[PDB]
Parts: sequence; C-alpha cells; structure tokens
Amino acid sequence: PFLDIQKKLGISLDRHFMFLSAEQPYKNAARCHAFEKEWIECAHGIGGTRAK
Amino acid sequence: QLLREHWVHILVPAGFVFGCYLDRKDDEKLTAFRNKSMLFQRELRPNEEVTWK
Amino acid sequence: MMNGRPGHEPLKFLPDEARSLPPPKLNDPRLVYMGLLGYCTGLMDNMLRMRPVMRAGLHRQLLFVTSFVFAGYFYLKRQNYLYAVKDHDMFGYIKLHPEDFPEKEKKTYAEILEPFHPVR
Amino acid sequence: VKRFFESYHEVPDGTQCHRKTYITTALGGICGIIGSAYSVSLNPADSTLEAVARVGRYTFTAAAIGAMFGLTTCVSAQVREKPDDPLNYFIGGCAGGLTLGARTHSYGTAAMGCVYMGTAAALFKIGKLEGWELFPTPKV
Amino acid sequence: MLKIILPSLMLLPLTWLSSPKKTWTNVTSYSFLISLTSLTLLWQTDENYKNFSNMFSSDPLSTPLIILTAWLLPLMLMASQNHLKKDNNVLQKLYISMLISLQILLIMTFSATELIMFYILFEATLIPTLIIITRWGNQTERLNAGIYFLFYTLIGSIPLLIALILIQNHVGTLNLMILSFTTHTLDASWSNNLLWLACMMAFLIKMPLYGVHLWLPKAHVEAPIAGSMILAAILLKLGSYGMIRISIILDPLTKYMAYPFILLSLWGMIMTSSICLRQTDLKSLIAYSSVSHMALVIASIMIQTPWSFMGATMLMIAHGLTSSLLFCLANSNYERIHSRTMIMARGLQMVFPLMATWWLMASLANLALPPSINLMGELFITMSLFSWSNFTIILMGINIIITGMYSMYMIITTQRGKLTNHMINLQPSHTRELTLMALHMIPLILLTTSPKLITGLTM
Amino acid sequence: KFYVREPVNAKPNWLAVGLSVGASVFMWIYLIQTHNEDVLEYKRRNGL
Amino acid sequence: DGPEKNYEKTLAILQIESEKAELRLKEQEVRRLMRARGDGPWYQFPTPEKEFIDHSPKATPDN
Amino acid sequence: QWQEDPEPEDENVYAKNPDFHGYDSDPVVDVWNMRAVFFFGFSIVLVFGTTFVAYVPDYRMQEWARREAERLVKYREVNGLPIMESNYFDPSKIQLPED
Amino acid sequence: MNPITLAIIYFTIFLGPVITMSSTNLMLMWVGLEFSLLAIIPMLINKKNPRSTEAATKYFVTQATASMIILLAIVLNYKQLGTWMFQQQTNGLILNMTLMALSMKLGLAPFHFWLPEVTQGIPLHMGLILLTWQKIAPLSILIQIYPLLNSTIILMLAITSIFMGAWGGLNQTQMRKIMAYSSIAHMGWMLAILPYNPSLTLLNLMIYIILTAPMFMALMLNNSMTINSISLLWNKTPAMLTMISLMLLSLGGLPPLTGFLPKWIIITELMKNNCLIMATLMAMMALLNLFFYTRLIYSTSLTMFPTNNNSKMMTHQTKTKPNLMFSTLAIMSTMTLPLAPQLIT
Amino acid sequence: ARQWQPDIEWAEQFSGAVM
Ligand SMILES: CCCCCCCCCCCCCCCCCC(=O)OC[C@H](COP(=O)([O-])OCC[N+](C)(C)C)OC(=O)CCCCCCCCCCCCCCCCC
Ligand SMILES: CCCCCCCCCCCCCCCCCC(=O)OC[C@H](COP(=O)(O)OCCN)OC(=O)CCCCCCCCCCCCCCCCC
Repeated sequence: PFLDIQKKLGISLDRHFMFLSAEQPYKNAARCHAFEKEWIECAHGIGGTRAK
Repeated sequence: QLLREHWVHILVPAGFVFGCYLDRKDDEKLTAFRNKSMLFQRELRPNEEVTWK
Repeated sequence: MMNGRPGHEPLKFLPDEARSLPPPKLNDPRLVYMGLLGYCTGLMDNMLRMRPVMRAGLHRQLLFVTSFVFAGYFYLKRQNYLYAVKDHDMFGYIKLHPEDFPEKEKKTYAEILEPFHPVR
Repeated sequence: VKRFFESYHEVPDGTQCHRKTYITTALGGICGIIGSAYSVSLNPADSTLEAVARVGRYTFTAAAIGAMFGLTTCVSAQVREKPDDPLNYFIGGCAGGLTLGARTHSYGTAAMGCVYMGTAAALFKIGKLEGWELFPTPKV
Repeated sequence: MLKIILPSLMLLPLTWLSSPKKTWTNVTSYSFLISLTSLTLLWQTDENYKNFSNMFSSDPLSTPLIILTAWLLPLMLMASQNHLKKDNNVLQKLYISMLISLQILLIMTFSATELIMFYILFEATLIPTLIIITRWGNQTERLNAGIYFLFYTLIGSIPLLIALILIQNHVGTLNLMILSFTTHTLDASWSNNLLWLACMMAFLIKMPLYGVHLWLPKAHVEAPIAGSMILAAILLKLGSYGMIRISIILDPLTKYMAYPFILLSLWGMIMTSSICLRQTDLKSLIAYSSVSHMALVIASIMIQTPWSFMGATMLMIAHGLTSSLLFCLANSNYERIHSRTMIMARGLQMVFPLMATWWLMASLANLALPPSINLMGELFITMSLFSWSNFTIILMGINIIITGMYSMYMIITTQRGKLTNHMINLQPSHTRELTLMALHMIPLILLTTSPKLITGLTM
Repeated sequence: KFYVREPVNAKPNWLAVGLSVGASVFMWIYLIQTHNEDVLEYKRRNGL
Repeated sequence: DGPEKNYEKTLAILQIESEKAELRLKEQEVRRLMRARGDGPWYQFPTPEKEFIDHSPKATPDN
Repeated sequence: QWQEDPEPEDENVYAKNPDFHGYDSDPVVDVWNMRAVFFFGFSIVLVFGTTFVAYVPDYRMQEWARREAERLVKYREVNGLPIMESNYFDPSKIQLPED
Repeated sequence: MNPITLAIIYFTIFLGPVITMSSTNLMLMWVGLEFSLLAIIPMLINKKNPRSTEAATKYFVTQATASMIILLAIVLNYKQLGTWMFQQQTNGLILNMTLMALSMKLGLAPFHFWLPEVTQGIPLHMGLILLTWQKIAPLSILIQIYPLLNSTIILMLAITSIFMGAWGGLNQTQMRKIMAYSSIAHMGWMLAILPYNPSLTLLNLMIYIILTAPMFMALMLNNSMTINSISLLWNKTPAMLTMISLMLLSLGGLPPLTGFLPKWIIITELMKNNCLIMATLMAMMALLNLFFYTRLIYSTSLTMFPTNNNSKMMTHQTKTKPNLMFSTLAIMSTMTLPLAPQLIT
Repeated sequence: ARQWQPDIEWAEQFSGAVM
C-alpha cells in the first residue's frame, strides 16, 4: 500500500485474503495451497528482485 | 523622537556587521588545515596558539 | 527508494535512531529563512486582506513565524535523519561488497602521459 | 516487424540501397496510416470516399518522404564512400523535407522540413553510432 | 563577499521602510556605500584566488564585474529617479527593489563557485530585467521585446543546463577549481561536439552572437534607462564571464569548433557597424555598437589567447562603462524631446555645452581613443587575432574605420550643426544627469590611469 | 462612529487573539524543550 | 590577515569538494549495483506477507 | 469614444523652482538629495576608494616577482648557471614510456 | 445543497483516495477510485446548467471506461497469479492495460481530450478539487507498481502528454482550459519520472498541487473566467498582481522559483538514467508552457488593460474571500528553492 | 510622453475563446 496505516495500527482490513493459502472459511484449502505457500516463504525477506 | 524617525538608517550598517560576522564563521568552519599546508609549515611561536584566526 | 529497508517502521515520523542524530542548532540559515518566510506570509496576508502590512495582525504574524519555525525544525530533523540513514546504508553496502568497489591506484604525473594540445 | 527494422541495421550504409529505400518507405507508410487514422478520427470527413481519399493522400505523402529520404541517404553515402557520417542523413532529411514541401505546395514548409528533418536524421545517426538510448531501462 | 551581499539585501527593507520623501536619497547613498565596500576585493597581494567560503569566491576577472555592478546601481537609481516622478510611491519602491535585486543576484552570479548556482542566478537575473522592460517601458513593442529577450535566453540556457547535469554526473562536483585541476581531455567525438555546442550556446545567445542578436536592439529601444544599463553593461559581460569559466573543460576540440563563431563575430561586427552607419535610431545605434564590441569579445574568448582574454576583460569593463554613458546621454535627450529619432535634434552643442562635452568624451571612448582601456582591449584583441591568423587585420581594420565613422556621425548629427529652433522645451541641464555623466566618465579616467586592475585571470 | 455599517473587524476577536498568543508561546516552549532533550540524548548516547 | 589564511582555507574547500565528488560517484555506483541486484537495504520491492498463511490442519489431507 | 484622460504635458520644472537640481520637485528634498550623491559618490568613493586601491601593495605579486627575478638573475649570473633552463621540470623525475 | 448531503459527498470524496492509498488490494484501490468518481459527479452537476451536464457525462463515461480496463487488468492478474497484487511476474499486457486505464483516469495525452472539456463548464472550486485531489489515487496505484512498468510506453505517454499540454495551453484563452493543459504537462513530467524514482514523482505532484491551489483561489476571488477578466484584476484587486506573476513564473519553472526545482531534479535523474534526448524534448516543451504563462502574465499584471465603469462600485464594496490558507501556499510555492535538499528525499 | 497602455483593440484581441 502507498500509505501504511494498515501496518501501523496492526489492523487487517484486507491483508487476510490476498492469496490462496490465506484465511479460508471452514478450513477448505484452495487449489495449489502448498505450492504458493512455498512461493511466499521463499520470497519473504529477500525483496522482489531476488524473488524472481 | 528622532530614533523613531531615523531608525531606517541602521539597517544597512546592521547588514554590514552581520555580513562581517558570518564571514568570520566561514573562516572558523573551513579550517581543516590550520598550519597543515606544506608550504606554510612553521613551528608555533610560544606566545600564540594558532597561526591565523 | 529507501522505504523497503529492513527495520523500517511504517508511517513513522522520527524513530529512536533519529534521536542519535545531532539536532539543528535552532539558529541556522534554514530555520531563519523559514521564519522569514512566515513573516513574509503574514505581510502578504495583511496586504491581501487590505490592512496595514506590518501595523496590523501582530499576533497573526507572530503565529505565522512560530508555526513556520516549528514545522521547519521538525522537518529538518526528519531530513537529517533520512540523509544519515542514506549515507549509513551506502557505507554499509561499500563494506559489505569490497570486491565490487576496488581501490584504484591513481598514478602520478611522472608516468601518466597526458596529450598536449598547443593553442597557437 | 522488429526483425525487419533490425535487418535495416544489418548492413552498413551505402549497401543495399534498394532494401534501405524499401524498408524506410514501409516505415513511412506505417507512420502515415497512423497519422491518417488519427486525422480521420479526430476530424471526420463528410463522406467515407473523401475520408479514405485523405487516408490515401497522407499515406502516399509520408511514404514518399520516407522513400526519398532513405534513397538519397544511401546514394549520398555511396557517392561519398563515407558510410558512418551524419551529413548523408542530413542530406536525406532535406530530401524528405523537400518532398513534404512539394506535397504541401509551400517552399516555407519545404525549407523548415529540410532543416528539422536533417537535424533529426543527423542526431539519429549520432545516436546509432555512439550508443544513445531512446527509452532506457532504469539503471539507478 | 558575504559582507557585500548582506547590506545589499538590507537595502530592500530600507527601500520599503523609508519615507516617500527620503527613499531615493537613502537608497542612493547606501548603494554608494555598497560600491565603496565592494572596492575591497582589489586587495590581492598574493597570486592565490580569494576563496571566501565554500560557495563564494573572487577572481581577477570576477572582481571588476562585481565592482562595476555595485557602481552602476546608484547610477541606475539616479537616472531612473526622473521618469518616475509622475509615478506611484509603491511602484517607485518596486522599481528600486527590482534594481537592487538585479544588483544582488549579479553580485552572487559573478562570485559563484558552482556552475549550477551560476545557472540558477542566471535566470534569477533574467526575471527582474524582464519585469523592468515590460512594466516601465514606453512603447507598445516592450512586450514583444521582452518575449524575444526571455526566450532567446531560455532556448540558449536549457542545453547549458543539460550539459551541466551531464558533466556533473561525469566528474562528480562541477566546482570550478576541481574542474580546473582534474580537467580531462575530451575524445573529440560527436557526443562531445554536441556537448560543447550545448554548453556554449547559452552564452553565445546572451552575448549576443551574430544572427541571434535580434533580441538586443528591441530590448534596449523599448527598455527604460536602468534596463538598458543593466543589459548593455552587465549581462553581455555575464555571458562572456560564463564562456571564460566554462571553456577550461572543453579542450581540445574548441580549437576546431571555434571556427564558425570567430567568422560570425568578425562579419557580424562588420555588418552591425554598417547598420550603425545606416540607422535612424540612437538607442538602436548604441545597441548595434554593443553587438560589435561583444563580437570582438567573442572572437578573443574563442581564440583563447592570454592577450585575447586580457583584452576581452578590459573591453568588457570599458564597453560596459561607455555603453551605459552613451545610453544615459541618449536617454537625457529622450526626456528632453520625447523622441528617439537620431536626426531630429541636431544643434545641441549650443544649448547644452557641457553635455556636448560629455557626448564628445563618450564617443571618443566609443571609438577607442588612446590611452583608454577601450583601445587597450580592442588593440590587444587585434594583437591576439593577428597572432591567430594574419588576415583578420582586414576585417578588424574595416570594423575600426566604421566604428570611428559612426561615432563621429553620432556627434556631428546630434550636437554639431544648426540648432532646431522650434524645440522650445529644452530645459538647460540637470545637476542630476550631469553628476551621472561625471560619475560615468571619471572611472574611465581612473582605469585608464591604472589598467592593471582589470587585466583578468591570465595577465 | 465613522462608517455607516459596523465592520466585522471593528472590535478585535479576543478569543482569536488569546488562542494565537497561547499557541505561539506553547510552540516556543515546546520547541526549546525538544531542542534541549535532543541535545541531552545526543550527548548521553555518544558519551559527550 | 595575510596569504596563509586564504591558502589554507582554499585547501580546506578543495578537500571538502573532493570528498563530495567521490562520495557522489560511489553513491551513483551503489544505486546502479543495487538496482542491478537488490541485496542491500534500498530497492527492496514488496512481497506478500508470510504471516497470513494458515498452518492449522484442514479438511483435506492432500495440501 | 472611450473615456481616457488626455495626454499630460511636461511642464517647465525650472519655472517654479529656478534652483532645480533634477532630484525631486520641492526645493528641500532637491538640495539634500543633491548633497547625498556628491558626498557619497564623489567624496567618499571617488577619492577614498581611489586612494584605497592606489595603496594596495604587491598587486598580484608584481613587486615581489620583480625582486625575486633580480635575486635569481643575481644568483645565476655569478655562478655560471643559465638564466633559464629549457626544461622547467628535471627530466630525472620524469619517467617516459619505453616506446 | 443541505449539510447532510454536503457532509456525505465531501466525506466520500475524501474517503475514496484514502482507501486507495491505505489499501493493499487491487480490488480496494479500484473501489476507492470508484468512490471518488461517484462522489465527485454530483458536485459537477451541482450547478444544473447544460455545460455542467455535458462535463459530468463526458467525465462519467471516460472514468467508467478507465475503471473497467483497470478491473480487466485486476481480474486477469488474479487469474494468472492467483493473488490480488502485481507482484513480480504479472503479464506485460496486463500492465499495459493498467497503464492505459490509469492514464485515461488521469487525463494525460493522448487520453487528454476530455480534461479541458470537463474542467470547462464547471465551477472553479470543483475544477480545483478535480485537478488537485482526483489525481493522487491513480498516482498511488502507479507508485505502487513503479519497477514493473514499461519504460518505453511510459516515456512515450509522458512526452506526448507534455507536447499536447504545451500546445493546448498556448492556444486556449479560458482560464480553466489553461489550467487543464498545464495539468496535462505536469502529469507528463510526473509520469516520465515515475519508473526511475516515485519520490520525485510525489515531489512534483506536491509542487504542482501547492502551485495550482492558490492560482485557482485567485481565480475564485472575482470568478475571473477569461484573460480579460483576470486582466482587469488591477482595478479589482491590485494587491495580488505580484503574487500572480510569481505563481505563474513558478509554474513556468524559471529559477529561482521553487517550481524550477521539480523540473530540474527530474531532468537530473533522467540524465542519471541516460535519456538525454527525452529530457531535452521535455525541457523545451516546458519552455513552451512557460511561454503561455508569460503571455498570461503580460495580460494580467505587467500591462494594465482598460477597465469599465462598474469597477468603481467593485472598489466601493469590500471582500473577505481570500482565506487564511492562500498566502501560506503562495509563499511555499514561490520562495522555497533554498530548501531544495529538504524537499528532496 | 505617457507610457502606452492597452486600448480597446489590444484588449479585444484576447477574446474569442481560440486566440
Ligand atoms: C539557442 C539554440 C537552440 C538550438 C541549438 C541548441 C544546441 C545545439 C547542440 C546541442 C543539441 C541540442 C540540445 C541537447 C543538449 C545535449 C548536450 C549533451 O549532453 O550532449 C551529449 C549527449 C550525448 O550523451 P553522452 O555524452 O553521455 O554520450 C555517451 C557516449 N558513449 C556511450 C560513447 C560514452 O548528446 C545528446 O544527448 C544530444 C541529444 C539531443 C536531442 C534533442 C535535439 C533537439 C533538436 C536541437 C534543437 C532544438 C531547439 C531549437 C529548435 C529550432 C529553433 C529555431
Ligand atoms: C577595478 C574594476 C573597476 C571597474 C569600474 C569601477 C567604477 C567605480 C570606481 C570607484 C573608484 C575606484 C577607482 C579605481 C581606479 C583608481 C586609479 C588609481 O588610483 O590607481 C592607482 C594608481 C597608482 O598605482 P600604481 O601601481 O602606481 O600604477 C602602476 C605603476 N606600476 O594611481 C594613480 O596613478 C593616480 C590616479 C589619480 C591621480 C589623477 C589621475 C589623472 C589622469 C588624467 C588622464 C588624462 C587623459 C585621459 C584620457 C581619456 C581618454 C578616453
């Protein structure tokens, strides 16, 4: 986000459904749940250029 | 009452003494090389602490 | 371009590391110019509302000067913090990658042969 | 068409003058149909017959400018046997400007086209010799 | 230098806080004190350049220009305080503010140690002279003259900014002394040629070069007297100063790239002196004389000889003083007869004897009478140009002949001859304008007596 | 009474004047205070 | 004050401009290298957050 | 026609004030502004400033370089050394490329 | 217009862009833009004149088409990557859809044909709110995706934006259309500097806003609708001609005005990324922008256009329209250039 | 002697919405 009120106050208005392994109703995992789980935790903390 | 009438005559002399003041601060700032220039290496006389001010 | 740095607090004005910086001396050309800008703002306000330029609204001119120096001081603290962390990250990258920044051996004017171009 | 416009630069200047004239005529025709489409869309004609006539006139004019520009550039380069020289492209730019002035029927536009298109083609030559980047990727 | 800048800054509160019956007196007296204060920059007892601070410095070339600007500022006030008598007090104070701001910004411009600050101050001086010309000009054409002047200068100056940013990215700091010490030879490639042309074209425009000089005659014709002073005596010399500063990083390709501009300067001074022979406007004639003299300055700066640089510096100062004096005389006649026609007023030798003496001495300075600094600059420019190429003497001699021709034609048709007896409204003389005449002529005498002050960087 | 209508600025707005003076003095005290503890934090963190 | 004041002030000015120039050059090279391969603090382009991934057991085992 | 004021005629300023000096309309400001430009322009600048720059010593080391040249001519002529060497720099301190 | 609808519409106008900046989701940025559009339509049709109806209709159809191209790009990304973010490997076709839609959101050329039309026929306050507030949320989305954009089409859009804006500003006489073409040129500058550093993009946006607000305010004081109307400002309000001249010179980018600083630092980083031809063309078109600014100054301040009889009662009456915010924004838009290192991050 | 200022025709050259 361009402004980070969301990160500053700790509230999550829309950050909990960005992607497939996010909050799912009644624990029904989306398709390719583990596969993009691996993609996020590979890319976390290394930046966009290193992620590619 | 004359100091009210002719108070504008001191502004330009105030700028002159202020201009000379800030120029003195410039000499204090740009003094990384007091007595370190290789052309002016002389040992300091016993009555002085700096070569120039 | 520095918003993605590690340890960056989101939407933070002056973090605690900024408190390690020297504050502005409060009588410097930047804050003096900001106060003069506030005085000019008050004078302009008086002329536009068609009052005496400096004989009217002395409290307004005072508030303009105080607000301008306040904003200038805190903005100046933030900018010195930003430039400090810019130079800090630059030097940290320099020491982190020394093979990408080799110390060149600049050679004197006894073996460098610069061309001579006569003006005749 | 990217491979085509790259194949323009495959050979040094003064060689395959016919190929250079053909490719620059094609590029001028593309620029002409773009400009004519913009003209007929922004300013609509009273009928489709004169609309497509205006498209044809603009396309023919731009194609003629590109054709004689590339032709004169190549022939000047091979007559002076000096391939990488911007003055050849300046001569081509004035040839394009004189074609523009002839199609517009005004010597003032002819002279302005000479000076402006000669400068543009000369700076294009300097860019393609000394590695100028028109739309660079961000590096810093 | 900062002790020069600050009291000139406080001149503006003095202007806006003085009484309406004392503003002219206070500002003129304190600007005379500014000139006296700025005279201290000639204390150069050693070869090293007076680096006052990290952003201000003085040089043997920058010092006479600063002293000249500080000297013309009270002259600008004295000449302008007659056509502003039928004027509002706020507008009078605003005009004085424009003159003081021009003086301040030009002093910082000449004392600059950084080319990008030189550019910022370049447009900072570009603004208020436009304001002066457009607001206080007399005829309809002042708006067209302001447009011509402004946009010639801007279209010149943008490629200068482009080249400055590129060379700053190339070397690192763009400071004058760092450039002068770590100067690198260019590879004489096409990109370097375009870089040279970009960084030269601004100063060549504002000199002005021949062919691009069309803004100058209309600017001086439509301008008031103070605007004519500031242009013809400071801003052309500002363009020359810019070339002398920036030419040090342009070796060696300036050797061949100087060719079209030397030719343009020589033929331009020939044709502009011809215009001075055939011109029906006094202000236009003085303006075209300024174009010819600045063409000499261009030729010297382009050939890059120590004699050429020294003669360029002395011609800078001499032409600034004598052009301001000639414009002052023309403006005095203009407030007399309310007309700028060259031929209309003829027999002023009778009615104005001492003003005719000032006319004669001004034109004698104009045609480079010995041993004046006008002749010193013109002759040393001839010396360096003849060293550069022997056939420059023909064009130089034709220019000198036509220069003497138009100066004596000015004197003969404006002072000598039968008096136009229908001109009833010929006021005898003002002590104000006569004092202005003497304050223009006496520094010429003093600089003739001691020409070592204005030699410049080289010699 | 000179004017035929009462001006809106005939009498000074005393609440506005008091708020202006109070805000100015409060910001001056706050500014000098933050300058002092910034100086003290500087010296206590760098040992000066 | 004499020539030595101007001489040593000029030396200080030239020094300060020299470190300013060489620091600007290294700043340009650092920015170029970081844009080429972002591995320092600057130019770290965003990435979706890891902490919004469920690790609890779900309805289907094949996840 | 549009309601414009007529052209103002410039009157003879010497008619009301025969001792006019060019500076301002009323005689009191006229004579004092005259006295300012003479005392601050001619008196303290054209005389004191002329005297100040007349007594600047060793302007760009001109008098020093004459005295040092006379010293060096004295030093070289009594020892057989040439007045001027052809090379400013000693060639032993310059290492030329091998080819 | 009652206070209830005034509060609802103004709060939605505020809430749209704030949602767009604060929100991570492409969906929520799209709905923030949607909020801004629906909130600002009634204030364009507030005056209920046929010109206002035309402006509202043109603005609505243009903004709706741009919103749906944005939505196409968002849904195509969500199909391709399964997320709600242009992260790193989203398709260049999708990104070009986003860029075209956001450019026609903004009103820069060749999508600029509606902006003078929309800003004409509406009151000056809503032209100000449009040309300042409505161009932050598309800039928020564009700044969010700066490294992924295609620099070629970015630079081409920018340079044609500045060319068309400069030519339109030279041609037009109406003050609202002059402001629209000035807007188009400034968005060309921001769009060009966008891929290299969004910090200078935001700096130029703030400088443009703080220059455009007080000039619009000076237009509000007398509803000076035309060059003649701003020309008799010497008889209407003579104490502001100096600030009018200074604000228009700062909009032209003459040094030492602080409006020279965004153009100067943008050109500086353009040379840092080696696009000298681009920067030179942009700077000469900025000179042309300065030309029509200088002609406006010639009309309004340096010359004194003939006045009419009823301006005597205009001088008889008194006005308190110039608010407390005008002078501060004018001074920060005029004399801020020595604070350039503090303005630049 | 008076400074020229715009008249009716110079003031009317700016009206017409096209210039
Ligand atoms: C007042 C005169 C106006 C017209 C003449 C202006 C100056 C003419 C010479 C300069 C070219 C134009 C300005 C660009 C300045 C570039 C300076 C520079 O950095 O050069 C090196 C650079 C080269 O970059 P480089 O030096 O980094 O090269 C790197 C080289 N290698 C890779 C080998 C290490 O040159 C350019 O980038 C030039 C691009 C110019 C593009 C724009 C041209 C437009 C047309 C010119 C005139 C336009 C206005 C007049 C129109 C008609 C009016 C009647
Ligand atoms: C620096 C940049 C200046 C830019 C313009 C400035 C304008 C404002 C000026 C304000 C006042 C500053 C005056 C500056 C020059 C002062 C002249 C001066 O006194 O020079 C010093 C000189 C003695 O110096 P010295 O070193 O002995 O001479 C060389 C010997 N090696 O002293 C002398 O020789 C004595 C001088 C005074 C005595 C009277 C001289 C009368 C000369 C009569 C000449 C007659 C012929 C004139 C022909 C003119 C033709 C046009």
